[PDB]
Amino acid sequence: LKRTSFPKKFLFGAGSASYQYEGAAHIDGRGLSVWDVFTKEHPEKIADQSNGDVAQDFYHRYKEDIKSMKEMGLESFRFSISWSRILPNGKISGGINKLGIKFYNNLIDELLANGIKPLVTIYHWDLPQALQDEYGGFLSPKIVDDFLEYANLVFKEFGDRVKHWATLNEPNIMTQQGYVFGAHAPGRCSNCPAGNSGTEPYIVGHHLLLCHAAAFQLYKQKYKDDQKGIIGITTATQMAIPLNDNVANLLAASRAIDFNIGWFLHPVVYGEYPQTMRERLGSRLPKFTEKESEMLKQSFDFIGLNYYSTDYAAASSNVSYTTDSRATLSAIKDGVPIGDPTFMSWLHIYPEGILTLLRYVKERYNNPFVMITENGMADENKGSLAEDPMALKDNVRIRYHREHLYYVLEAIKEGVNVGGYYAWTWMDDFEWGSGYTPRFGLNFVDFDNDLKRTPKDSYFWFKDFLAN
Repeated sequence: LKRTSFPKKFLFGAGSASYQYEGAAHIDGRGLSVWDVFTKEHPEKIADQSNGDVAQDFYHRYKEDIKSMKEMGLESFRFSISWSRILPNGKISGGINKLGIKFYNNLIDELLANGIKPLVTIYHWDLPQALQDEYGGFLSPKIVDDFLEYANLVFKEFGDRVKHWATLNEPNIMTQQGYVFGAHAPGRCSNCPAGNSGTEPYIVGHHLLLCHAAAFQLYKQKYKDDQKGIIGITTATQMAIPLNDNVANLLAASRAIDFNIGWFLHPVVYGEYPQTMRERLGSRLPKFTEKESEMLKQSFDFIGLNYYSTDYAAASSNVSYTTDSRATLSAIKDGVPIGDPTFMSWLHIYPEGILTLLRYVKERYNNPFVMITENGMADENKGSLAEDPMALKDNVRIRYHREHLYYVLEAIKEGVNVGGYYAWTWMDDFEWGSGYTPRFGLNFVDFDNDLKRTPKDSYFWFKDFLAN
């Protein structure tokens, strides 16, 4: 495969998120996020009882990393802004942390100095704890005005240089894990000290979409004419295919797609929830005003798709999101995995499924401009480079990226409007509930050797790929 086989305007990048990368969590005026609290106060929910206090210390070492990015030939770099680093209490009334602004200014100036276009995710799950304490964060409509003022500050201070934005990253996972399974911050579920897995997800999702629409409309009306950038939304797009060709399994696949992918994509393309969510949930699903519906319809310049794997969907043989779809997912059919299993239980290697996703999005949503904002896989963390000499020989990762890009190039030949691909992830990082147990990086991070970065074989494959 060769980069010259892709459109010249197509963006090739690698991605990062604030809490997963930065460290310096309690220095330089940064306020607590719900993830500081979640990792510190629920270590039993983190596979290795770890946190993001230090991560890979990107906050201090970004200059060295960006040099390694330029050497690989990276076109774009995706990174997220820590709300609580710039606004310690989440509110403009709480004061703007100048050292936080300084850090993002330095990061951005460093990327552009090295010829790398920033793609900035405004919100990648690190909500200020002060907002969760004040009104339960995304459980309240008050989040929208606090999100608006945050988005406004971000556009005003960085938008002169930043020309590519995502409002949100994977609000579906953020809502599912945060408020259905309580496996992610803020750890609410219907075992959880508080929550309702049947009601709270649909409220949280509602307020996320209202935040998205308010940030989009603000960018359109106040900043787009001057700054000439673009703004979209990234969602998690695990694909579903029917277990078989039984009409019930065809509809189960449709219902799992509507409940996971369509949940946020339907409002942003058409201005309404998927009708199968309205049919199932009645009053548990909040209703958009005519105004809101107008603000949401085509509230994007692009849609970010985060594609890792596909499952089989079958029709389903104390209300919760989990059972609301009337569908069962599995990666196995007649005791045969959909693709090679990897360290992550939910990640089978099924590169065909990314074309299936891109075809579905094309046909369902009238071929909107999309980017793959995440795609990659993880090897198990087996310790230091000395403990794991084979960590660098990531032939499986190399195969994963190669076959997925083959199918993205197929997508382009079929007139799908895909214009970006961002690897997950630049360097081994903090992976939420999994802690540092999964290594997703093109770069190895030796957490026992002063966070030394060693390029994996995948780095050199991407170097060759981008050069030709």
